[PDB]
Amino acid sequence: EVLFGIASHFALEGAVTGIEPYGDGHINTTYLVTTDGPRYILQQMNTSIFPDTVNLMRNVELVTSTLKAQGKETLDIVPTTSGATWAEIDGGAWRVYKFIEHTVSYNLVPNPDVFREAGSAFGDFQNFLSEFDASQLTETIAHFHDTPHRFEDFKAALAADKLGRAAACQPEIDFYLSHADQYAVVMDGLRDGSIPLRVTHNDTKLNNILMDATTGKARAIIDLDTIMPGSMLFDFGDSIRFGASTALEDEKDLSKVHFSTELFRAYTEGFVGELRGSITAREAELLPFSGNLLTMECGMRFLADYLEGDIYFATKYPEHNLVRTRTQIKLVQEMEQKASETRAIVADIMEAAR
Repeated sequence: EVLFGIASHFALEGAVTGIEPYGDGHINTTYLVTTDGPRYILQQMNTSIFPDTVNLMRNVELVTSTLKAQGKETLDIVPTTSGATWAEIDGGAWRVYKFIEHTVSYNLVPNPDVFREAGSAFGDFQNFLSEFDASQLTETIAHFHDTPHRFEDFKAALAADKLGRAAACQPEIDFYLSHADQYAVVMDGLRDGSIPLRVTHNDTKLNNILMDATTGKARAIIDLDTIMPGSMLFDFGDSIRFGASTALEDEKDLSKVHFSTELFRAYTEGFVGELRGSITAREAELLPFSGNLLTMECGMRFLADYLEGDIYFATKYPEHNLVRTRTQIKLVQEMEQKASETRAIVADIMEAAR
């Protein structure tokens, strides 16, 4: 009823004939708009998590404009009748994207072939943003993949030990404390130039990768809300984290959790295969370690939350964040033990892409 009124705020190119809820997404509230013609995505943005709508949308407008300029499929913002990229409607923030037709998306990594395609999709994304000045982008979530900053947060949670949970998870604590010298590797490289500042997506889960409904080839990267400056190692590393595991983040059975070199190679094949002309030598040699770093970063965040009474991630039971942190530890250790195999894989893929 009011959804129709909202829709009237935007310069749609067909008469609206329907509006209903759409998607698996958690953070935004998404609606599908049917018209006598093209279809649209209408979103009410999360203003609690993303209070600075102007900066968020500016980031999106900059990145999507650059991709469109080059003829790349991306989120196409449908302006308001007054020409803005989003509209304020009763304290609520709303925006419209053209509906990307004829796609499918995956929730979990179904096999290596689809993972390789995820890799190519983000390698492509990076390739065509290779000349975009990433420093124009504002840091929508401060210090998001600044691992030394996360570790400080973790040490604060540990020192406070408000629930007295520390006593129950010393080996997990000691794991994070003992890896302290490794957390600053990529931030240091960004600061001293050895690592290129690039666009980072920061939510590289497959449900944000649209692939063609018929060919299964990557079509577009969506959900651009967490676009920020950073290293592409932050995105690659996190994709490895969740995607190259044989199990879920919260798998209780640790014998069921492994770092798969087969998935690592697949993602790397697609990614480097699209990014070979741009990726630096420093970046390439840090590909395997980026997996370590972002898994440790995610792992310490889970443990910090457990120690803080689970105030950041949703939980379903009391030891949930602890079970999550333990999968991340198990994965990092297998990453450390397979460093030989992973360095070889990268070197081989780097020459194959030539």
